[PDB]
Amino acid sequence: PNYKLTYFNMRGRAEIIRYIFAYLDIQYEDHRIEQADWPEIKSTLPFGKIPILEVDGLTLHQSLAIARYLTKNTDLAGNTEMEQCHVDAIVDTLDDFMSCFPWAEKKQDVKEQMFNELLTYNAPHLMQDLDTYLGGREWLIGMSVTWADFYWEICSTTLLVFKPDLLDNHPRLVTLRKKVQAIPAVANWIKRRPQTKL
Amino acid sequence: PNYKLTYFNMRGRAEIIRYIFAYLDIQYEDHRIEQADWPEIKSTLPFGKIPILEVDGLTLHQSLAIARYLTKNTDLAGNTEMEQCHVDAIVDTLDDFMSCFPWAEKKQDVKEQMFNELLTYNAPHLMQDLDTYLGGREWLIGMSVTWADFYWEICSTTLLVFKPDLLDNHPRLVTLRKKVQAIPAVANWIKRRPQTKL
Ligand SMILES: N[C@@H](CCC(=O)N[C@@H](CS)C(=O)NCC(=O)O)C(=O)O
Ligand SMILES: N[C@@H](CCC(=O)N[C@@H](CS)C(=O)NCC(=O)O)C(=O)O
Ligand SMILES: [Ca+2]
Repeated sequence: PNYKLTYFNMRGRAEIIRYIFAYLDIQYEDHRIEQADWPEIKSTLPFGKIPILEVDGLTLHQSLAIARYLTKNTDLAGNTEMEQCHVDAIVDTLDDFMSCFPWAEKKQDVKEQMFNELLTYNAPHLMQDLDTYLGGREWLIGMSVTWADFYWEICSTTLLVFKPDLLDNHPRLVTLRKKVQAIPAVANWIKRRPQTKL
Repeated sequence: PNYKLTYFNMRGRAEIIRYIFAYLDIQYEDHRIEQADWPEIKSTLPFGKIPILEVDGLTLHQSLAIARYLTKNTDLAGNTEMEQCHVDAIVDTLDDFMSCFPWAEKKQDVKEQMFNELLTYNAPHLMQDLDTYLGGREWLIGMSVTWADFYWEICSTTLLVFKPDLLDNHPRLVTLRKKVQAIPAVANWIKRRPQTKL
């Protein structure tokens, strides 16, 4: 299918889709817009947010809805309906946390206050729950990689930008990150993707 | 299978699951805990959050992941892969807005203020996008009801508590609510469920 992904020039919420495309070896147009041209584009979107994915002329929105759409019927979805639920739940737990950060907050003091609060108090709790959830298993769900593992690596990458010691008490969570980055298709994407802070 | 839903005594984030069980005529244990129970209950949750749904001894978490699990292979899921994605997208768009509210804010003054600002300055834009999206169609996605419709009725019910005139400019969104509330199984649940503010 003819795929065109539109988002800002950063990993952000579109990265999970980019990882899926890479892993599945699916060609697509990685359209990155400049803030200057956002106002215009925004007015043409049903819900005015990005990323959006155009599939054979049909527009889809919501990054995780799109990610699920692309992984259905693939080895990244989960081996059973229950496991598929586990995958969706891990992704939503991660999304919930990342969404707690005031990324668009212009008030620097208010922004820095919340970032520090989330990173200092909340993050450690989440890392502990994830570590316990993972246990000694290779991947978060089942016996093989799922897009939930992808999302973990993606979300943790951004968290580490602000809190480098985030995983110092969780070697198992570090190893999971490396296991994902070691996947040939993923490693290739990470090596060629635009280098952006977020 | 045996089902046990655990949540507080309120509609909140568990209601979408309760609607699905009602619609599908599936028996389940609707376990409602008291605040005093929280410390003990929380110790058993994978990520310290509710609702959770126990299925034959195994725990599922994240309300929407659970809702998606319960509707798979049912008439509430969406008729095509594309429509299933639209259902997911609308649900996430609604969930995104609901999550903007400071439900746990201790200071009532600041909480009330933020609520009023969100319902006055932001809600209108979302209401218009949803109305435009629905157009003159009977349901949000496809030609029959989906859980996205259930989620609309559920979220709007709570929003209307704080902003009674929320839908005065959108009669079509009110009609959608009524149609969902008119579904026999749903109507019966709405009439018998514990009456709570949220
Ligand atoms: N939960 C949505 C988030 C949509 C969202 O807020 N996107 C941001 C970019 S990270 C954007 O569109 N912001 C520009 C704006 O709101 O005008 C998703 O996962 O796609
Ligand atoms: N996005 C999650 C949210 C889970 C959530 O935050 N649940 C709240 C109750 S509405 C809770 O467990 N809060 C306890 C806490 O924040 O410690 C869902 O839909 O299940
Ligand atoms: Ca979400």
